[PDB]
Amino acid sequence: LERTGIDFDNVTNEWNQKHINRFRPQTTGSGTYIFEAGGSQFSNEYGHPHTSKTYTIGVDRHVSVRLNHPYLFYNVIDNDVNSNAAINGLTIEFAVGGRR
Amino acid sequence: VNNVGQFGATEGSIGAYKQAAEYAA
Amino acid sequence: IVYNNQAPDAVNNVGQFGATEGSIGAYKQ
Amino acid sequence: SIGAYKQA
Amino acid sequence: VNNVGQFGATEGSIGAYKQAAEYAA
Amino acid sequence: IVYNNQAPDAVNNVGQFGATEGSIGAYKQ
Amino acid sequence: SIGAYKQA
Amino acid sequence: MPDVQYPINTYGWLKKAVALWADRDDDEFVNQIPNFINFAEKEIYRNLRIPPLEKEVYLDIKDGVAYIPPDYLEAQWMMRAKDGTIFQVTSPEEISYRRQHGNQPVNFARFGSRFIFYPSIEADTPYYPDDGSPLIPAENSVILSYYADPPEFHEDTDTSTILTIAPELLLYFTLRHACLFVQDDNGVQKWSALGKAILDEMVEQNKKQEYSGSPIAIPNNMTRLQSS
Amino acid sequence: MPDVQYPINTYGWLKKAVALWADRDDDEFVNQIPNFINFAEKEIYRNLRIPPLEKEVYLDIKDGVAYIPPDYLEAQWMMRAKDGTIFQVTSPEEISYRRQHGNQPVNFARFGSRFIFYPSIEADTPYYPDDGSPLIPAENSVILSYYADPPEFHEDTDTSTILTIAPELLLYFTLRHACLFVQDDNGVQKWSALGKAILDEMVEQNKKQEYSGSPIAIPNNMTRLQS
Amino acid sequence: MPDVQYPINTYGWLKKAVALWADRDDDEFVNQIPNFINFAEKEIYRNLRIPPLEKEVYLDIKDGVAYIPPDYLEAQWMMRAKDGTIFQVTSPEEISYRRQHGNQPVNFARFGSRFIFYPSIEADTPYYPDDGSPLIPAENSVILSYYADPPEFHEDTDTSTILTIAPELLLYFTLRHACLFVQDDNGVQKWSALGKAILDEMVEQNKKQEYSGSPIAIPNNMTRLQSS
Amino acid sequence: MPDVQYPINTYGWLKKAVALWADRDDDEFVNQIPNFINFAEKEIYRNLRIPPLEKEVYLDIKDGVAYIPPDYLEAQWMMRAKDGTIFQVTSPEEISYRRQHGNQPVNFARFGSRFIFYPSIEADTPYYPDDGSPLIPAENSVILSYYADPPEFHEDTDTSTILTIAPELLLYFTLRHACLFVQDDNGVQKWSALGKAILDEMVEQNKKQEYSGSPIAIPNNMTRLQS
Repeated sequence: LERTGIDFDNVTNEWNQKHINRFRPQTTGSGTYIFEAGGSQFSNEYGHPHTSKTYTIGVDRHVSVRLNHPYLFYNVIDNDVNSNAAINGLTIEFAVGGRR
Repeated sequence: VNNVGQFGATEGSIGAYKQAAEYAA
Repeated sequence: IVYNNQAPDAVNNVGQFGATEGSIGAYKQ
Repeated sequence: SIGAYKQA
Repeated sequence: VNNVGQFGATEGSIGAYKQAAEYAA
Repeated sequence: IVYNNQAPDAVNNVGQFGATEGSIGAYKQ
Repeated sequence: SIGAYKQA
Repeated sequence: MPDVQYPINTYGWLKKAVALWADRDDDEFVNQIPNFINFAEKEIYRNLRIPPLEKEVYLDIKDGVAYIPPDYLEAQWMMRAKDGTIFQVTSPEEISYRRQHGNQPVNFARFGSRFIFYPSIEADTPYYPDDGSPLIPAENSVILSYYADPPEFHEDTDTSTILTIAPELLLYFTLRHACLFVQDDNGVQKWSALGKAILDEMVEQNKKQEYSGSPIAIPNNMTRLQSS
Repeated sequence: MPDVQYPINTYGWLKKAVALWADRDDDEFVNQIPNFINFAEKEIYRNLRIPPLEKEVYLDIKDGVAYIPPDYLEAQWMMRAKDGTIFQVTSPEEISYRRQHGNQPVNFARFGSRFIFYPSIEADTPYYPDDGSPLIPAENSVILSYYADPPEFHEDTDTSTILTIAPELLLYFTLRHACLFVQDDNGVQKWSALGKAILDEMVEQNKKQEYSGSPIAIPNNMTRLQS
Repeated sequence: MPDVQYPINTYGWLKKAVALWADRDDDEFVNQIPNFINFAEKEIYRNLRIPPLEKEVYLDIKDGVAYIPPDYLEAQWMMRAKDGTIFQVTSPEEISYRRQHGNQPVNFARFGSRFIFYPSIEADTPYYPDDGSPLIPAENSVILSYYADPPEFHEDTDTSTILTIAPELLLYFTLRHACLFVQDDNGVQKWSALGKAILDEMVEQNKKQEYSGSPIAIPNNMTRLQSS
Repeated sequence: MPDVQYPINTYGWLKKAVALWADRDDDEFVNQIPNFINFAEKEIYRNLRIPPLEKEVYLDIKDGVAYIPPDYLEAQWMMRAKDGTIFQVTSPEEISYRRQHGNQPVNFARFGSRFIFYPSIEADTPYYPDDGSPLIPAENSVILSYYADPPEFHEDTDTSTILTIAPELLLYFTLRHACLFVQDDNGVQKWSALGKAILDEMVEQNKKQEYSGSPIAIPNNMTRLQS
């Protein structure tokens, strides 16, 4: 899964830098995902990755990532053979820095 | 029985037992 | 009015002097 | 003629 | 071991080494 | 109780007197 | 008979 | 859920009135009501000082080593049973000074878990395994009055003067810890305030009880008795 | 359904009660209850001063020197096995001036980890034998009463005077650090207030058993032998 | 994520309890936990003064040039090992005045990184490369007591008295800088308050420990010894 | 993934840590980290006064004149290599009245960039030779202890006593100017408060090592030779 250009325009200003800390998903079933995240200081570029974490269900309740780019993008990967999990929704924890 | 009277009774203590030192003596 | 000659039966659940759950056995012995 | 207080 | 006792131990220092002046002397 | 005769091994990460990362070499030499 | 404190 | 009679006389009915006055009653809750009552009674007796929990008893001085009984919380008047005499408490240094430097007055102190006396007192008491035998208390028999720690409830039939004199006090001081066990703050505050008010009323009653039969006016005491 | 007993008197029942009043039953939380109780007991004993945690021990003065025990927190009245002669604490600058410019009062100081008595008193330890025989205290002895620090539980069946006197104290003070671990503020406030109230009640109880049963007037006249 | 045992005895388990008590744990975070602990211990030892971090040692005066050891933070009592004598610290001007104008008392000052003494002291100590040889400290051997800067953790097995006496202090003072590294203020404030409370408790304990065996009353000292 | 080391002791690791605690990895921001660190170090040393940044140097008095070093911020005790004789600062209007109306105390002033001593003392510099030989201090010397200003880093491997003592200080004080560059107010406030607290701790530490180990009573009696 891949979504780029998360400007949070519906919450705060786009150009404003936003410190990303956590994603709090609500999954179902058993599995082991491989989360990836990144960003870019612009809006046109497909941001470069910054980290990657595995969210094994039944043990972890979230994924910890550290970014402050204003335009975030997150990817989800599931390469496991014995996984039948699912993703209903997320809840990103973030702050607001500055601009320029 | 007493209603609020404090002298109408007297609740006992834990136990009228000495310390180990007195028993040893 | 009385004397403290009776035997140990309980511990001082309230009181900074006396016995404890880890010492009542010593009193009884 | 005074001693210490040993444990029980 | 000590629980809160301050005299139950004594953490060493960085190193019982003198200054360069003492070595030169 | 002791003497300060041992050799330099570390720097004063806390303390306004002594050595530094740019001076420990001098002490050791 | 007292000198200064040179660097290490 | 449970029922109860008008007077809360015993532990058995108090532990049920607690669950009644708080609809938060169930298996995981009733099993700990004893612990809440224990905490409440501990919080009460920690500072409550009244007659009904007092206790008088003779002591064995043995000129020094005399030990503090286990139930010692606070000492009231201390005296003898022969012609009357009241002791006064002083510090260890005063007694150490009296020892060397030197018998109408008699002092005493508290050395750890002992009661020291400057004069070589020889108070006598029957030994431990004595069977009955009041012994007709002999002379030089000091009688101590203090506040003894009351017993903890261990049977439903076990009662105490607190139940017959003021059960609402225990009920509120234990509903406090109950509403703490579960998540609730308004009840905690209200029960704490009510229990504190009841305790204040009781201690004020005890105060108005002491020295409450006539006024006082020191008759310029300047030791009329000096010859001796 | 973790079930605890009414007379909370041990470490295991205390742990189970802590896990009960915090209904969450999860390894991430239960495995740290020992750490919370450790923090609580280290917070209480660090400034609590009461009789039951006191201790008496004989010193082994060689020549106006000594060594403080490894379980020393605060010292109170010291004296000898005979005649009393309570000692009084002083400072180094005075116990070192007495030697220069100096029926016989005693003074002692603290030189880091050594008690230093001026008169150069001598002390001895009692008979050690463990063959079910008395200690047979020794002559020329000095007694010291200090607030000893208690040992860590490190066991379920272990206990302490606090578990019998004020288990609610440790319970609330450890639930404080628990509700600090997890971000719960109101619980922290409530537990801290309750623990503070309990400690206040305890210290007040320790004060109402002091030198109270007597008038505070007629200041003493311990002047001298010269009338 | 990580596990830990009940006692936080060593650096290895403290650096994991830090990541545990803060779910903000990951690669980019755990790698800097050492830096947070470094900052916390620096903030602690910058003003913490207690026995367990003290250190006594003999000095070499050499009548002047005597130098301050590297671990010097604050000087406790300073004296000798012969009949006892306590020095008093004064300013450079006082010593410069004493030099010209002119031996029971002995003063000293702090000239940069030196300890000056007005009298021509001749304290002796074994040289640097000496092997063992306690030397049976000779006379005129001054013994200094000060507060030494403790060592920084460099191995997981490395422990310190702070871990065995108060690990929550370090844990909170480092969670402070952790929650600063990431964006978080409520945790910062709470951890800072708790660490400050713990430090206040510890310093108050140290205070109640000193001069805590008897009262004091100056016996009108007017130098009874004047003849000399 | 800019990775820094645990013992922050250099300029490069400090720069990388500054760029880390401000996760933004962009040339517009990284290229100015040196400027922020410059502003921070110029903010700290401008009013920080502690031993480690002090310095000792011999003056070269010709005839009651001198010249201040180019690295002078504040002067403290001055004296001679022999007998002590600490000098005391005065004002021009007094060191010029002494000459008119004037066993021998010393006075010095600051006439812009020149120390002016009244008695017309003479000083000499030591043996300069760099052939691995000692400086061989000179007779009739005067020692001066001042708070020297440290040099700018201008290099990665370079370091300073602060990086070892209080790297958090410079870190926070430079992140302050960073979060000023970009419009971030709360961060500015937090970093400034933390830096202020660190500086307060440092200055308090420098005060508790002063002339403390002694009573403040019995005022000294440095009156005169006339008893």
